[PDB]
Amino acid sequence: MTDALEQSVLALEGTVSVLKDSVESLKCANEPSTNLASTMLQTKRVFRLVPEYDV
Amino acid sequence: LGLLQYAEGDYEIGPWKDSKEDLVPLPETMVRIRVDGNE
Repeated sequence: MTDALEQSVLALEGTVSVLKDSVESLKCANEPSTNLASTMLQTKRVFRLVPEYDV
Repeated sequence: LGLLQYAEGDYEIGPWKDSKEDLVPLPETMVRIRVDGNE
């Protein structure tokens, strides 16, 4: 009974802690790559090329 | 597609010309169509 609730609390605490660590790692990894993607890998396809043959 | 336009004889421009302006071969000329949704 009550011991089982304690086991549930402990397991859930473990899940919360590992998710905390995972989220921190994800943010730390993403932020530099986030900058990389955001600043100067952005492009715009203004045109598309077409042979004069079909026109 | 320009590879089909010019027969084998047209490639002989410059020094390769068979000496017993000439519209030297170029790839099929492209028109650039705007696609960004503006004019």
